[PDB]
Amino acid sequence: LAASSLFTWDFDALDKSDEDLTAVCVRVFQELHVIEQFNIDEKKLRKWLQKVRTQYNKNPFHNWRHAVMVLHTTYLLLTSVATEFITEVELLAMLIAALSHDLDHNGLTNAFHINSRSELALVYNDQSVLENHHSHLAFEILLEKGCNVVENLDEDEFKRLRAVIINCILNTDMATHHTKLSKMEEVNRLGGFINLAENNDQRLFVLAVLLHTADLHNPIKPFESNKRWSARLQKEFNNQVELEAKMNLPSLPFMRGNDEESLAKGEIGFINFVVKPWHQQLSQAFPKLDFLLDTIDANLAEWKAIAESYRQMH
Ligand SMILES: [Mg+2]
Ligand SMILES: [Zn+2]
Repeated sequence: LAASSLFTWDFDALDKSDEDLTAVCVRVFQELHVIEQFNIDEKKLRKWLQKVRTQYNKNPFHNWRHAVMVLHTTYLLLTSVATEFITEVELLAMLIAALSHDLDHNGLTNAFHINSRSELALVYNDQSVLENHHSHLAFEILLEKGCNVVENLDEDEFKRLRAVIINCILNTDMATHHTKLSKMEEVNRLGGFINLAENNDQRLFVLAVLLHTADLHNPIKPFESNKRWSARLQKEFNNQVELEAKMNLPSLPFMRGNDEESLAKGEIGFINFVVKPWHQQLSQAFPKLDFLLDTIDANLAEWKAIAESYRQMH
């Protein structure tokens, strides 16, 4: 399949088999030339892709297909916006970070770990509990001898690659969303990003911004994809509500809704207060991405129509 046919904005891993998903991940490494750049052993790349997939759990949303969605979307974002400042090391780092960013997720939020006083919350002092666990596991898999995709990087390259993987995964925590939004507003106020290839700190910030954008792939896909994934996330929220009840823990109110009306109500709130203001800042810094505002508006209108037919049939 041609690259411009596989690498489009309508891709959804939901409709693919495990065999095809492994193939899609390989193609992403092929097209970005990171294999020949760092002499990646394809036996270790295939073993790493296998251990990452099996290290994901079978949740409705936070599963291996979500990780492939994030990688594929990250491929599109970097290809469209970052090809003229991202380094070869950072490009490989973003591939490992996208695929590993939700390793061992169990469908439970950080708040669950903090409220339940879980082992993970104790180890990580309630700070970005899930994301710290994902990143830690990412290197435990990556640094097994038979999976060392980055075995040929020298000392300084691996230090940069590791710092990029850590920072990007940690910044998928929604608790740092508004931190990155405020920095993004300040960047757009003085004209946008300049000399990104000279500024390793701000370029790393851009990468974190892009991985976070790719993580929120539901409102920027066709509405059929948006609906299926959002409903799978809603199932995780309702599942956590049930578990929190059995444990006699407090539950957040928006996780209790379990029908189509409350699903549309919630996604309209998520788009209007998280995704759309985010992509309005992203589009200013990167005008090549403002076509996603049209996808977000299209899905928003489609969600508003559903919530309208429920207002009517009172
Ligand atoms: Mg996550
Ligand atoms: Zn994620």
